[PDB]
Amino acid sequence: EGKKVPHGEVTLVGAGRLGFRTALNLMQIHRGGPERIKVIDGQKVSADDLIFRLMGAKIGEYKVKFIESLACDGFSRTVQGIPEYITGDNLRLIGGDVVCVEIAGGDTLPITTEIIRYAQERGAATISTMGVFGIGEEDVSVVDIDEADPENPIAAYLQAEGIHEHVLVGTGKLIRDWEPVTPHVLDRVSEVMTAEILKLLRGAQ
Ligand SMILES: Cc1c(O)nc(CC(=O)O)c(C)c1OP(=O)(O)OC[C@H]1O[C@@H](n2cnc3c(=O)[nH]c(N)nc32)[C@H](O)[C@@H]1O
Ligand SMILES: Nc1ncnc2c1ncn2[C@@H]1O[C@H](COP(=O)(O)OP(=O)(O)OP(=O)(O)O)[C@@H](O)[C@H]1O
Repeated sequence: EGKKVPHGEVTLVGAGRLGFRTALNLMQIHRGGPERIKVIDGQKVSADDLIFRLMGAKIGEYKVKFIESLACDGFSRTVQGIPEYITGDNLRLIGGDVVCVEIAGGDTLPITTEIIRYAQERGAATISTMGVFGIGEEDVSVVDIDEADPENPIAAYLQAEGIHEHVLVGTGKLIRDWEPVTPHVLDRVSEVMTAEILKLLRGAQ
């Protein structure tokens, strides 16, 4: 009878083991979700990326090309991938209604900060992680930036950098802690990550 639509553009900066799952969740959403999905990440599928290889990605393929490839010629929503790391130099790649940061490799916070500022300057809501380490059970929680635990390293850095109205998700277990990165945890983070993206997407109206 009365039929509803995808709206908005969502950028996912980072498309590794968590970013990929967020992409998958979003691509499967029906009667809503974003109309446009942008995935940005500079890295290739290697042997260790089982989650990609089980879906049939080849070693050597950029993660964002594999993901783009799943939106085959008849697919109704747009997925475009960009196989580049975000730097101070290519912030022109950051725009949309929601921007979601799920990156890892060294210290990611400076470039993240630059991402959240540039994106909120172009009126996008912003979201990212605060620790996705865990062995399986630990809780999945959500918080705004200015209510975040100040001992939490991410929240600390972003609050000191003067960031406001920024949504964070995580177990709160970190690089520092003993816990590794487990798939059930990345699934639950991803499920929650997606839901918070959707709230913020509705906010674009
Ligand atoms: C570090 C990390 C990872 O290995 N995997 C994933 C998922 C994936 O594979 O896609 C994410 C999201 C991730 O990032 P996380 O949310 O855990 O936090 C990243 C940032 O958070 C900071 N951070 C978090 N915990 C610590 C810590 O315990 N010590 C320090 N020095 N920095 C920390 C780091 O500087 C880093 O830039
Ligand atoms: N500056 C950046 N911009 C966009 N994506 C990034 C950036 N830095 C890291 N990433 C991506 O975030 C993802 C992190 O997830 P995961 O930990 O599974 O991957 P990774 O193999 O650790 O990658 P890396 O070797 O870059 O740390 C990676 O695919 C990585 O390419």
